[PDB]
Amino acid sequence: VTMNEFEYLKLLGKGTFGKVILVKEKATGRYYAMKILKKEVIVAKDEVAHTLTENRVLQNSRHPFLTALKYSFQTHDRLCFVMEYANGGELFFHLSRERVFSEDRARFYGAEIVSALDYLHSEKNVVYRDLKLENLMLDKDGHIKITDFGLCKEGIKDGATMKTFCGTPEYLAPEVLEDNDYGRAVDWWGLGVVMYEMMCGRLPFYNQDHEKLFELILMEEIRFPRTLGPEAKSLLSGLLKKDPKQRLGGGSEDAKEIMQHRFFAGIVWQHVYEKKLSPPFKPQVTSETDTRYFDEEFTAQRPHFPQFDYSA
Amino acid sequence: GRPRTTSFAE
Ligand SMILES: CCc1c[nH]c2ncnc(N3CC[C@](N)(CNC(=O)c4ccc(F)cc4F)C3)c12
Ligand SMILES: [Mn+2]
Repeated sequence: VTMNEFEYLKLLGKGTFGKVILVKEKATGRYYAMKILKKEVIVAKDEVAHTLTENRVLQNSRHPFLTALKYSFQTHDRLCFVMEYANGGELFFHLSRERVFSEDRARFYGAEIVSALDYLHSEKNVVYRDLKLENLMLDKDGHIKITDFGLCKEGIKDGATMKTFCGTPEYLAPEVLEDNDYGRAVDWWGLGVVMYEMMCGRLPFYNQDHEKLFELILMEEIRFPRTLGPEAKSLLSGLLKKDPKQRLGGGSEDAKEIMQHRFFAGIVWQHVYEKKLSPPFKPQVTSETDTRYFDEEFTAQRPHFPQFDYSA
Repeated sequence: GRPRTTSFAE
């Protein structure tokens, strides 16, 4: 497998380190998303260890709501990940248009996200660290796919701690902003911010300027719009506790504490995993090359890496 | 709708 094994069809995203393209594999007629990074750029921007981390996490993980990796391969100038294509686009795309999701619909995505993160933490010893609307896509049937594993921490067993200042500023957990060592409960802060955006239509702490935004995160309690039901409020309150020791999910039971919360009383977690629950929204695509759920700005448009290469 | 955010690592 090389660049010649594929046809390049549409640009889906492009973000400094490289690009994402909808491709078709010549041998099979199957469509994939190809993340194509320039080696030069990755090396120059210091993105090498993040690339290997994403490569290991993707190779090691198999879960219905995590993007599956088919191939990794390199050229002289490129590193390429060929991944399952999520034809439904980013949650960021949908919520930008719809403003808010109903509690039921936010619940469905929350449960799938919880199922994936419980898997990462408990089976794989990985903390994801960058949960956000942009890294949450919908597949052709309407199920969540988590994308973009470059910021993961690996080898994190139970409550063990980490130190890297990383993530996305609007989603950073207070213990991270405190410059404290922190554990996998940061993932449940991220879930809380995502759940908050879905049900409330805005970030719970907001300033365009990252540093003013950091002051709100550390100081202010979240506001609760009067339309939020009591189980929703309790869940958001719990996941956005600023002390991770008091956070929902912040103890030894990790995701099992969130799964038991009354906001999720309707949900049968084994059926979430088995994909037996009807998605609230099915992407209405005509074709497979139909990129209606991707932004028009896009779709209209040197070392050897030892043992990078992979096939599933 | 908020602007797209950017991931980072220090
Ligand atoms: C690459 C993640 C991915 C797996 N499966 C996909 N199916 C469709 N689109 C995907 N996209 C489109 C844009 C994306 N939603 C977010 N990531 C990026 O935009 C991105 C990240 C790093 C980079 F170098 C360039 C980028 F465009 C990924 C996927
Ligand atoms: Mn920003």
